[PDB]
Amino acid sequence: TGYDLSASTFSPDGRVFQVEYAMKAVENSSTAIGIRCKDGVVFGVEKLVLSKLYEEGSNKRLFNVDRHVGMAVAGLLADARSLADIAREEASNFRSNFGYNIPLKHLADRVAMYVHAYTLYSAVRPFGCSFMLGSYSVNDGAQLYMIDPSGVSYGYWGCAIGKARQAAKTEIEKLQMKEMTCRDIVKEVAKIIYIVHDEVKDKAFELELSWVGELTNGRHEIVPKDIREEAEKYAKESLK
Amino acid sequence: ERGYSFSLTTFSPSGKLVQIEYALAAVAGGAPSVGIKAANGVVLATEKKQKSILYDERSVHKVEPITKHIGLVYSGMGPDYRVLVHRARKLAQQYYLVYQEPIPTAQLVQRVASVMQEYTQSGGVRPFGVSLLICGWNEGRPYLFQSDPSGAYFAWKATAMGKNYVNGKTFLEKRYNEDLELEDAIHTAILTLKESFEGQMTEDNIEVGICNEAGFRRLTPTEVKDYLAAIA
Amino acid sequence: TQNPMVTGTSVLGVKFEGGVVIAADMLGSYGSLARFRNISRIMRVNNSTMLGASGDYADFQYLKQVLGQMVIDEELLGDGHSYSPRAIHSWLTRAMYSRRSKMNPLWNTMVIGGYADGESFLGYVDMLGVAYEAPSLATGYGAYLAQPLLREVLEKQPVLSQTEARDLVERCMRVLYYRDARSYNRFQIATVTEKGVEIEGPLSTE
Amino acid sequence: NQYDNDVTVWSPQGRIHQIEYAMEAVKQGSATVGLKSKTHAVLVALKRAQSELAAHQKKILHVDNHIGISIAGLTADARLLCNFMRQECLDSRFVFDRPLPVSRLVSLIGSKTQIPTQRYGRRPYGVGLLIAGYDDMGPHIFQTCPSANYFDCRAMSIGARSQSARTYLERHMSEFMECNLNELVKHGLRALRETLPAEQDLTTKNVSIGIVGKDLEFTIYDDDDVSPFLEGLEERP
Amino acid sequence: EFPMPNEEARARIMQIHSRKMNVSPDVNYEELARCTDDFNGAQCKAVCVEAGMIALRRGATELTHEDYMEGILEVQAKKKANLQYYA
Amino acid sequence: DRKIEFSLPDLEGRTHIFKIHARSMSVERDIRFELLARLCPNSTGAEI
Amino acid sequence: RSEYDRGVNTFSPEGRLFQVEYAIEAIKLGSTAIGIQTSEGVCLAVEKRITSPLMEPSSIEKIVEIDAHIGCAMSGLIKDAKTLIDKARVETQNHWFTYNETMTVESVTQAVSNLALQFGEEDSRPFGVALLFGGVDEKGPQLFHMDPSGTFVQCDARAIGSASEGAQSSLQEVYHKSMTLKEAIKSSLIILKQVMEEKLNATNIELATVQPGQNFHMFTKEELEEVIKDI
Amino acid sequence: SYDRAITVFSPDGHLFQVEYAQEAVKKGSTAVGVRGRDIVVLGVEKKSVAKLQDERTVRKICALDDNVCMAFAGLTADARIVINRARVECQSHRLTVEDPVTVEYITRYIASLKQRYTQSNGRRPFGISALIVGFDFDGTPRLYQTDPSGTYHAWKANAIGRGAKSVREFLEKNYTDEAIETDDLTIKLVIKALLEVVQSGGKNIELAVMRRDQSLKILNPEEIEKYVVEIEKEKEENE
Amino acid sequence: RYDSRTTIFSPEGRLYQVEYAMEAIGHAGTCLGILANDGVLLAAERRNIHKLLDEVFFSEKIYKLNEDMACSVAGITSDANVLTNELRLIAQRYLLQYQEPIPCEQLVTALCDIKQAYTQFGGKRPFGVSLLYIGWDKHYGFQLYQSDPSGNYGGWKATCIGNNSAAAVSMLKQDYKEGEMTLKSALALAIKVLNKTMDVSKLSAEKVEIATLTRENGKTVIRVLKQKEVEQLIKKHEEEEAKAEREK
Amino acid sequence: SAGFDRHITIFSPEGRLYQVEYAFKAINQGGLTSVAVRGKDCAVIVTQKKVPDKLLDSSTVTHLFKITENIGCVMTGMTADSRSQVQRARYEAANWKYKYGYEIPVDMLCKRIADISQVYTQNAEMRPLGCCMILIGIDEEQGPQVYKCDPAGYYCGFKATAAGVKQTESTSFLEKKVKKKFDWTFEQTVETAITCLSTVLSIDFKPSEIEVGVVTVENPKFRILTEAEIDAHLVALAE
Repeated sequence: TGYDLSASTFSPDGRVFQVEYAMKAVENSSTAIGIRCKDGVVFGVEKLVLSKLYEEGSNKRLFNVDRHVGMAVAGLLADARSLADIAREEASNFRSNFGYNIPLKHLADRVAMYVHAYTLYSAVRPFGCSFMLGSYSVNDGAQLYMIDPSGVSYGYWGCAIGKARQAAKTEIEKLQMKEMTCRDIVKEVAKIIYIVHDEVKDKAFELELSWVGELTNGRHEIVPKDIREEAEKYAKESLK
Repeated sequence: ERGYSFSLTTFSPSGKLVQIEYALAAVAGGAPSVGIKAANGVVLATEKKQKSILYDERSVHKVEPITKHIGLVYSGMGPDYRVLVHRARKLAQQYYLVYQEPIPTAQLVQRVASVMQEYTQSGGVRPFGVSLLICGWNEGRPYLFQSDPSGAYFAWKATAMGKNYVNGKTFLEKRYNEDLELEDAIHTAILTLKESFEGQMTEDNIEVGICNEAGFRRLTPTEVKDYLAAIA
Repeated sequence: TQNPMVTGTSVLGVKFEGGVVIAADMLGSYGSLARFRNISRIMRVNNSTMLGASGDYADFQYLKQVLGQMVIDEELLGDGHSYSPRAIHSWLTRAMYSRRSKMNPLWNTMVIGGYADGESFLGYVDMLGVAYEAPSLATGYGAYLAQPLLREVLEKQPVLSQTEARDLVERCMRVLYYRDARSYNRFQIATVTEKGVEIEGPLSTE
Repeated sequence: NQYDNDVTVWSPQGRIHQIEYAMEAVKQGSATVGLKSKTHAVLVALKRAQSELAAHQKKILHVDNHIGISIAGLTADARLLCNFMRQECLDSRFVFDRPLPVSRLVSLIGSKTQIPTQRYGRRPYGVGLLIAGYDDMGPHIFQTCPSANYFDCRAMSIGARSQSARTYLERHMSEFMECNLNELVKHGLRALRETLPAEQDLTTKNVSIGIVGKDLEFTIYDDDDVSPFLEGLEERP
Repeated sequence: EFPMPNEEARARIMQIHSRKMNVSPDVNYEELARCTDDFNGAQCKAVCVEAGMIALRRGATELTHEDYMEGILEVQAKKKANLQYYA
Repeated sequence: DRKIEFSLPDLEGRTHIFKIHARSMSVERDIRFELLARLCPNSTGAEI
Repeated sequence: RSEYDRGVNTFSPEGRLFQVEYAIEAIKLGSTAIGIQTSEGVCLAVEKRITSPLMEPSSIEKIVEIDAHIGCAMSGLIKDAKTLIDKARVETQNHWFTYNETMTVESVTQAVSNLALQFGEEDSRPFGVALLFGGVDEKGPQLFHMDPSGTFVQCDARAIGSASEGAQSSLQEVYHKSMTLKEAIKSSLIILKQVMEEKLNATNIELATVQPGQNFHMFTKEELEEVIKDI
Repeated sequence: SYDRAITVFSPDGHLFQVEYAQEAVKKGSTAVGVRGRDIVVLGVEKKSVAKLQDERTVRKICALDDNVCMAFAGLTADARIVINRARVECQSHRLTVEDPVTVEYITRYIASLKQRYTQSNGRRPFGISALIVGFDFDGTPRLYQTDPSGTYHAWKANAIGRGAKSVREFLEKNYTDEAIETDDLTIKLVIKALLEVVQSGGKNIELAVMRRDQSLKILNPEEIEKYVVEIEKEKEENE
Repeated sequence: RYDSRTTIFSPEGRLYQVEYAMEAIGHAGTCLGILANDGVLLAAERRNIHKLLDEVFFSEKIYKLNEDMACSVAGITSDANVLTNELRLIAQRYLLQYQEPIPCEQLVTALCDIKQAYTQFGGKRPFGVSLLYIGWDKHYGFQLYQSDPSGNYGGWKATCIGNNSAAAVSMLKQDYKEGEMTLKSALALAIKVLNKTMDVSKLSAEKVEIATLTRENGKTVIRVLKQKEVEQLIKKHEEEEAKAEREK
Repeated sequence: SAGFDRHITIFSPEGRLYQVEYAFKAINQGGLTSVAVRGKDCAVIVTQKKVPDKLLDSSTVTHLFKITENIGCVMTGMTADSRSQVQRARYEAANWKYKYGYEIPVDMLCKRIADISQVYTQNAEMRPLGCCMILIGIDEEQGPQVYKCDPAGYYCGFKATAAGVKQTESTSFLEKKVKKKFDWTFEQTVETAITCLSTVLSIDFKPSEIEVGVVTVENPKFRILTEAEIDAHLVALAE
């Protein structure tokens, strides 16, 4: 109280409270897990359909930052969409001024700097959405970076953002992402997401998958519906 | 009147710019500095103590030159002193370029005071928490001025700023004679630092600068050692 | 762009039932000298549209980066909508007309042709912004030499075939080689149909 | 509490309360139903008259030939968003000569609304827009709540007493797809009529109907024009 | 520790205290729970009772969702009017 | 259970209050109570 | 409310902007103005509310000529009313200049609302004035009402000012679609006398009419007595 | 808690800061202005300046243009700025349109400047109410009062500053067509009206008299002395 | 309260910040100026008289603005310096545009307008500097003008601002002979006033600064009295006091 | 006293800026410790490498950032602000090279960094960057140099130093060590730094928990010691 009304006021013990509040806000949303294959990066987000009137694909949380970069925002959807727009702008500017696809590391660093610049001013508030960036390139392998409201962003072999981040990590650490390919890893992602789901507190959800790697010629595209069901079939096979 | 001790752009009922007084207190709560003006030259001395033996005493110098014949010693917040010294150097060089003559101590001091006052007129800008003490030798007459965060400048003959400034001022008016010389002025300044100096005065802990007709120059540890041994 | 440095030859294109075909040389002639001879003057924008232009290749190259990012953004949204060949044409017309108004126009006479929803599109926006729809278009000299020929084939028979289109341009660029001082005997052919846009080449002549 | 003044202050629980209040701003307006069949996107709105002898307030606005909206919220923000969408549609027509996609316009609206919810200086756009349009992918019925989040809905309904319309639309979602213009309009009118209290009835002076279809440009039906659709509606039980 | 009821908690409370009353199967208790943020269990029961009483006012044999919303408005003494600027 | 808010009377409420408190007063027959109600913008029944 | 009503940028729990309603309340402190729209034309009757006999009666402006065919009635803050009226005049002149035609009353009301809408949209406070626009256009006689919130809606016979509620209630009873200008004016004067603190005469009311063919005619001193004679 | 910001509306729709600013006008020396058939008068009270200060720099009646003069109340600091801006506006209006600035136009510009200063924070309202009077109508006398709020009004005779209520009450009950039929009687009316507010001797009333197609004539103390002698004679006749 | 910022008006209609500044002007050292038939003069009190302070300018309170103007100061040091710099800039700008000296009142009005602008626009604190003006112009000759923090100036024949301004002004009113004061008599009256305006007895020459404006052969020479003549005047006043007490 | 610690530009009653001290304390939020030791011909810095998750990528967590091939930095404290300051330092070094030719000396580099921080602290616009910036780098004519320069804007020359949660203990250990004049060799410098960190943290210092960076006169290029070199140095330290 008193030191937590603005993002530019350091707490007496040395902690910017608004950033922690944004982290809590992102913690208040659904789970989104990114798992790095041996030859790609797979994104999976549990997209809760708040009402039956939605169009099975509305407000999807999987965004294509660029051709090779996939983003798996989870949290305040408006902030996530704004961040996706800024990431696309940065990717376009990097390609125009340098001529080659912006490396996932550099794009993540620039977007993280942009996010952190919004937790330093009193006239702006920290982004309430945490996002993970994924891409594949033979030149630089598959990279999966997660940037939260605080602005910190280091690479991950596999990360989960949302309500059941800890539950997702418990059953993701039990997966060998070092060697597996992006074919069975999709089924693993579907199963892990289905495990981390209340199903009594959340009425229903529409699993949406995504991947980028060698199997997709290096580009990031929505997982084909033909094989997406196979992942859904495996998840259903898993009892939870 | 606790209600008006916050903003620098509002007048207290008695008519006191509270923030300026608080900045002056912060200045007086800094490192000691004493300067004496002799008929031949000027002397500037500040106590340079680092919190541990792990600090390179030579990396940061409290006494810095503004031009070939202007000096600077401070007592208060050093980071503010760095910007103050940068502005002073820029002002001196602008005056030199416009007039092709080394900026007189009076004019450089006045412009530094104006720079200081520039920050004490709008909300959102903290007054400079350092009071500068300027040496000089222009037109063959030693000069010593002190510029404060309030923007006022004086012509101190000899004064000590920072911690234990009352004791330094009391020591002055006693060992100060208006007809001294540069060496005697240096000795008096070293003694004045001593009476407000905690611990041994090593060559690396006290930094002094003579600013006579020859110009301003920071005495190297060797000369400071010789002077302290002579006094000791 | 006030004094072109590297320029381009004519650009030819004739529309047939089922798609459109364009071709262009690969001779970047700084002044009268063949500065470069392995450049591509016809690159695709999307699966159902392709373009190629004359004039400053640097100015056109700038257009390549603009369209690529401008085109690439189209599929990033993943909404299904893609810039129709008219859509790119309309953007181009305002793109150069806006640039010309500020005395810095792109000295790059473009031609954009594509196949969309069962109809072919063949537009040409000149270095200044003029643009129209014709069954067959040739940039620069091609208007003088190849363009007159294409009316004769279209006037008597406005319907053409891919092979008839293939040699027609060849009989079009061949005459370009004979009566032109800036042509080159290495050109690409761009074919756009339902199957997509394909670029192949080069090709020579006797 | 004290985290209830600005959009740039984060509540301890993780909510920007000002966004919640902007969202609540929608319910102060009249109920509006927007729904889409295979070829048509019809949205029916209820018009409220300030006085008995005052023209009923306009609720269905015109944006472009293929993009219609229903405003359920602040008149100021509703009109501002309508003007911005009109400008975006005109720019798309001028530069591309092609109808600006409804999805892209909705995304632009969301992006523009997000900024007021992230930077101090102006309140969030307290208007809920039901965007209906026809493009290459068929009819689209979006809802753009003040929270800067838009939902692509088959048949949405915002405004005061809008829960009944939403429930009816959920019940009859199946028939919406394979329905003609008349049946779509009648289902929308039934959804609106469910929202009204027992005493009030769907009269020709307080219903506005907007339709965009395969070959039909946007049309706003007010007063007698609604009569052909209104007649034949089953009397409420 | 007893916390202020959550969304599921408020919905369950409304369901428990609306059992004895003739309630329309069209009521969306989740929407009511969303609309009653910062409501304790006693306030939720008051919302249900006020919805019932309001339904009685109109002579409606069976409660309706709008009646529940009006009861939610009445529970905190709030009054909703047709503002001349929210159209 | 029920929190009744006794807001300041509206114009109709003020007119009715004026009639209620003026029922016994020997007032003339042309007294426009509507004007007196409109001239008391925010006044309770006690002020009436 | 005390913490949420100190700026048009703050949203109340209801979602209400607790500064525009204060603007409406401010408009509630002005002199009553009445406008009746009939097939023959549009009539505007108001209350002078003269404060001193020394003040020039024409100095205080309640009905002004926004254009030759559209009249405006003011009720509320003088400064906001003057600024909005000047903006309406400028907008009408601009429309005439660019389009060589008389802007419709709906168009002029939209133009004035646009300025009444920038109540803090980053290019101050809501314009605390309500304007009753009356005139004849290609659609016939019309009357439009505006509130500080920027909401404008066509009104057949709207009353705004101190006596808005009673004047409107009586207008509902005394208004029909088939009224002529003479009867509409008589009814408006009767209503104003009913809701007027001071006895009606020629020095406390200014009556304005705008009929098709003819221009905005503001009844002069001699004219007003002729109409008040019978009422 | 609604009186600490200009752009904040009170629950009853009051812009309280402007009302407070008018209080500043309520604290100034009284100014009385009455316009005749061929004369416009601006009454003023002198404040009995200190024994050891010069009254040349305390000018309260100043002319914006060659034929328009204004007498103000309230704080002098704002009145001087308003007067300077009015002069610059009159000289700019003459420049753009050769026709001399009308009294109505100068009053409108003063009101516009005041309103612009009372429209947003960081700009304190002008606490001076100006009585602008001038024959600028080219054959018609006009008098205006610009309130600190920003609204102006045409007044046959109005009072501003301390005692404005009493002077206005006197003017209402004495300003009749027979009263101002001649310039001398108009000046006598001004003196009589200002006498009830300022009970004192000579030099306590400064009268600015402007005739048709003429210049301002700040009456010397003797002329005011002559008029007060005449008024005393009239009172003696009444008794 | 209603003193959070200058722009705020009190219910009675008083700029509380401006009044606070005009009250705070009393903390400044005493300065006064007497207008004489042949010229005008200024008197100031050096509050800081420490032995370790070197007098380098001799004009801490009295500044030269133009070749025919000078203005004493009283108030904040930074505000005083800014105001004097702006005064010099305004005077020289007027000289450049019109090629004649500013008629004194023009400079006073310009400075007062600047101060008024500061006291009006929000985010700026009122200039707590009240400075007396002296000078000669072809229009009115010798004049003395008083400037307050509120921008309200005014012609004055003899005024004192700062410490005990009320007593000095009152006893100048008591013993100022209008139109019969010569520069010598003006200096005598100024010394007499300064003697009791300050608590320090004997009116030390080093503790008082006097500057006089004279009109010599069309040059308008501004002269700051040297310590010798100040001591002579102090001794003259002492002898006059002894003569007066002789009656006792 | 406590009411002045909500804005960075407000001075405390005793002459203190509370927000700068608060940022200094926030430096410790990362829970890490970093130490720099300046040898006779080398400069070595070791910082903790905490990876409390099996799914993290240890290669992307390194806190040792290379500002330039000749100058080095180790950010301690808040991660995001530390990375922002590292990017700003890289920009400053690049601009110095572009505008003056010769590589910017480390002292100048983060003197510019500290001036940026101070300008942040003076004008209340942005929260001060809560991350201590420790710089190393061989400078011609001045041997190895390590400079720590912090949020408030203070930069000094250091023979040895440390920033983080365990700063006082590490500095006391260094003072106990720096005093027994001895051959400050590359191996000796690395061993002393690692020993100080181990004693302060009281940890066995597994090779994957530390990250070291050394700049030497013989090889004046920032080099991040790999796991093998760190393990060899640790084994030499043990025996």
